[PDB]
Amino acid sequence: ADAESLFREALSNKVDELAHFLLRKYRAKELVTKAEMLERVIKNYKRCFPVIFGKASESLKMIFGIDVKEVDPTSNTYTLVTCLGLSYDGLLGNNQIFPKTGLLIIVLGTIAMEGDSASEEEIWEELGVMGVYDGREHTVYGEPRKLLTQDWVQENYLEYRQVPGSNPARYEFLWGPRALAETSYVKVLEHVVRVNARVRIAYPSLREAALLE
Amino acid sequence: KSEFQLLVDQARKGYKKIAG
Repeated sequence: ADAESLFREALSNKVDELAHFLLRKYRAKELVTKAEMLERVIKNYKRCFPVIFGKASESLKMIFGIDVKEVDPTSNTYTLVTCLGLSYDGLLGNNQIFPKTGLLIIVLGTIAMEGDSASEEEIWEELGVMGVYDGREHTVYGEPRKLLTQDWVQENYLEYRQVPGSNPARYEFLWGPRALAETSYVKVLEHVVRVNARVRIAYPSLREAALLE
Repeated sequence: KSEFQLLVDQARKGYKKIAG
């Protein structure tokens, strides 16, 4: 209804649009330049690039675990790589759209925050805050139980065992050998602290966007 | 509001719970 409201929605839609554009660039295993984004995604909002690209970069990092890192400063060329140097992204078999690295990092970070292991109850507690629920197929992440107890176990990122001496049965999660080799408790906890402490980028109003121009 | 916006806000909440 309002002009400033339709402008914020236009910028918010570009973040969505640029985020999916960068995701397509990652799956295609290609580089991306600033000029490519200015021409193919935000042609009519070029001077808002820092805000749009910043919001889209952070969303790829938090949701899918992809880093958008500048390769060459003078060329404004960026590469798309998994966070924390993990060699897994879940783009395999029939899952060829959405990387699962982001959720794995959130699970790995939940376990490291708890110490040597996290029980099943508090893994489901943490996931429930993101709308992820046992036995329910999330639109992006998929079904989590299979991800936790089959995929990531067989990939050796996680261990899923019963608590020693339980009555009745009780399960917990641990870092598998691959997680310990590719990253560490310290690097993952630091990543969580950096993500959570990043100052949010504000959408510029029409007036502030006019000062940019 | 948007489906993508909610996905960002929910991931944000996941990182806040771990950090706490």
